[PDB]
Amino acid sequence: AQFHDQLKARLLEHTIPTQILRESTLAWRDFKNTFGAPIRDFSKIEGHLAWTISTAAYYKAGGKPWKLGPGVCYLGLVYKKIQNACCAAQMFLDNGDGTVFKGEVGPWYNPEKGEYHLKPKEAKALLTQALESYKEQNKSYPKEVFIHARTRFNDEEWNAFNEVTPKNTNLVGVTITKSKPLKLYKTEGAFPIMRGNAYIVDEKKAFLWTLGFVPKLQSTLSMEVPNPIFIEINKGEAEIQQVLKDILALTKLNYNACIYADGEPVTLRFANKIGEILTASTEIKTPPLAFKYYI
Amino acid sequence: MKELIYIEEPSILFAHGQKCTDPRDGLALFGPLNQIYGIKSGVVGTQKGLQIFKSYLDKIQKPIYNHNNITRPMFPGFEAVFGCKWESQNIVFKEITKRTYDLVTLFNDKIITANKNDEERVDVWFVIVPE
Amino acid sequence: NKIFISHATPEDDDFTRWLSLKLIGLGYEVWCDILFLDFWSTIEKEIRENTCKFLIVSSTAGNKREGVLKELAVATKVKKHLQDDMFIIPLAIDENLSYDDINIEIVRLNAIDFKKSWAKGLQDLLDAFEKQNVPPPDHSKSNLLYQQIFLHDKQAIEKEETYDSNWFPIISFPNELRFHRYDWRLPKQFDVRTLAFPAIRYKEYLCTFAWEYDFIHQLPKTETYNGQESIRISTSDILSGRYDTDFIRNYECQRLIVQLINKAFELRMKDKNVREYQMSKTFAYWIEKGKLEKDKFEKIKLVGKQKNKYWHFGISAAGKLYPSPVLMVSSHIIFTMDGINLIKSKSIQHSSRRKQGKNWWNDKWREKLLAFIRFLSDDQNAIYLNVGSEEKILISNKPLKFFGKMSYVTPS
Amino acid sequence: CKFLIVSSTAGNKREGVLKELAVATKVKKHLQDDMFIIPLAIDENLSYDDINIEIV
RNA sequence: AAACGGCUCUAAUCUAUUAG
DNA sequence: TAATAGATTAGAGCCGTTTA
Ligand SMILES: [Mg+2]
Repeated sequence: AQFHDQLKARLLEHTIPTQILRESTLAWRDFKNTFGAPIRDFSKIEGHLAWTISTAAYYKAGGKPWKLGPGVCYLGLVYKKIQNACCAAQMFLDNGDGTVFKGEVGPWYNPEKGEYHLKPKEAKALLTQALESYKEQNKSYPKEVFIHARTRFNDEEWNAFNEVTPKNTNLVGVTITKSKPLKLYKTEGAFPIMRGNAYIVDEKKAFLWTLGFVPKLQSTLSMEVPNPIFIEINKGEAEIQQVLKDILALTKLNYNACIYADGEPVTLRFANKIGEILTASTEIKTPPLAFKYYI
Repeated sequence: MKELIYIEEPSILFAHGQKCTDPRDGLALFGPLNQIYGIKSGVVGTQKGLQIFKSYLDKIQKPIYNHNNITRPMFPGFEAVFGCKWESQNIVFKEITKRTYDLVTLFNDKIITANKNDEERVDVWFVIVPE
Repeated sequence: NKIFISHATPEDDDFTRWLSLKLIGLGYEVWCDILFLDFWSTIEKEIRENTCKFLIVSSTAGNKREGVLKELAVATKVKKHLQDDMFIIPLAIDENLSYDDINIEIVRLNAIDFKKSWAKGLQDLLDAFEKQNVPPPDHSKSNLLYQQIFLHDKQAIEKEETYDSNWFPIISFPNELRFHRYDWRLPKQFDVRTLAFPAIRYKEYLCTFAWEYDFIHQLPKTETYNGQESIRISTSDILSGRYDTDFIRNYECQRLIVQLINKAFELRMKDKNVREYQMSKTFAYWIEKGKLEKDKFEKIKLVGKQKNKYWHFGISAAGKLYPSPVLMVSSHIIFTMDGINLIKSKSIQHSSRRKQGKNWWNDKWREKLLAFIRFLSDDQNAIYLNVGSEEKILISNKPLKFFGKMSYVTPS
Repeated sequence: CKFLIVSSTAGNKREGVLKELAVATKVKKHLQDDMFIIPLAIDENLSYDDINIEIV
């Protein structure tokens, strides 16, 4: 089970960008089921397979495939069960207009079994690390810090966040929950709801279809009926429409895949991946912090 | 009859400042932002794994087709899209021939010895894991 | 100063589109039929009047079609006219077609190899008619051309669309929620979930919307109990959050109401002639085979057959009150061998569900969910929940409806 | 059975003869015989170049 | 572990209450 | 400590490749 994560972790100390490919992936036809068609039928997606592998290989070799289109540091943070470990992934725009998307590492440990929240010290450490990274990349503190996670934030950890952020900087806490049961269909067409539609419930909570039918691709990013992601602004002050726009933008930077877009903001997904990598093996002091060593 | 708002599709930048929504179509049309000159591919795995990776890297050069080319675009070919060379004849090979720990250790120490001792540079190591 | 590209349109559409878009990117005026949304006279005018190069794509289907052959013929006539040997540049792209079996009219020309690494072929084309003096690069033109014709056929349009959801609103609640002071009439070790009406053990009280004398058949000590001991709480204040007292908080009271809704709907399916199967967190309710006319409700199939197994559409209900009083039914597929007996193994059920949902899409899912909910309904536009002898929970048959100002043209 | 098209300077680009030739090639494709349409070139000024694609 | 999804399964925690 | 819910959360597998 844990070959990929352990292998990627043990190479973190001596930073070596690596890509794991299975023989059943590169040459899927050779491996049948002893009865017929191969285990991994990639015939319909062979071009897509080549696309994705090529994109991954170009990214891990120091290539920047596509950018995004300021002053906002998007901090997607995710907890992993082990004690729980919080691992972040930051993305922001510099004065050079080149999106910086590396991921904040050095996971912060909450010893409580089921508390998917940070203690004040760990929260201060995480926010200081993110703010200092933004300052060193941009020569100034961020105008907004868009902290988002798959969990809600308690008052004490958000109070630590607010105590540790400097002045004239506003931070907004966003919870993106998947598989919330709102299967919203289309009574007219035979195809699912077009991607990008958002059901704004209140000023702080809403549903978003980051995935679904796209006119440009003339089909769906997802089988069946799309599952909307629930965006709740449980902490901070921000417009719900702006938050939805930002989440849709973050759904674009999946450099691990060559797909039009993914159902979740990519900061959360990449933070999850580096969290698996970190928690796979022993502790690493100042881990590499660049995605090509994790994804 | 609750209002469903629309959020405009964000455009991801590409080479020459050309913005397109689809990463695949934008990559094929214009290309990546920065021009790495090539991939010094390094491969750790079995000889059969090396053969499989080399055959697939040969196939990558020629354009390949999806079954439905409009729902999911074609791959023009690695040099056609990215503008950098990734041939299969320029591969640094590392032959191989609690179980999880030692199985990871095999590929791991192969990679570390190759990155440490070997003179030939590798930009990214393609671990061809058997099945 | 145009670069004419001739090809077999359906077979070589992708290659021609890529090459033409690139060439327009580098700053070369390019003419192709797939780049334009009679026509043949325009083709002749462009070929004879102001084209510099004539590229012909040479796949195995680009040499046996009449149209490509005759544009190549007019091209060679113009080639002999200009007295320029550099007019017709073949572009062989197919591995199956060798440098033999190729048309006489194009057999003698020096082709450019696109068989491998289209980038090398494009580089050969570029350094070919760069020193061949064929007449600034502006990739924005290529992006625009990609958007106008390759993209405009399908895009986001200002079209109104209407949507059915998973959310079925709760039309009406029982007005008063009743806590019963059941010290000794209710055994402490008795399970309140098997009571004939939904019941929670809250603060030693018996949370229910039901009257104090419903729990008689299986709880006979509860008779002769004073109704003043019961605390009756306005459900409207619970929903609006007005009721927040030291006795009971608003959120926990709403949690009790949601537990009541879920349990009552569970017993409703218990009496609704619908079978149940155990999921991880909830129960899935599906119709057995043969319990519907031609395996259909109205005109929507809810039970069918695939590869010696049978599938039953199933629903799993759970209420919530945050946006409004409304439950969210969930759509599942439950598999069986003979349609009446369940498959015990869960992995085979999962594989069968992933097989069956492969061909199901928005229309099928929505029609099956709506058919199921209208099937369980007693009232024409509502479903009854027996939470009290005189009190009931009304669930709207029509789920919450939505509408959007932007949509797409449905391809079919 | 056969379709002889006059191929003079005026008779190879006029609209009516062009449409008749177009439907002629359509029925030729339907009949699957290459021995259908016959151009009769009569005009000294009109060379074998500059002639219509559909008959070239 | 090319990948993204749809599901299926399991566990934990926080609340409120009841029995230890 | 055990239980009964509802709400949040997290982990695993597992199948299909997005109706032309
Ligand atoms: Mg990957």
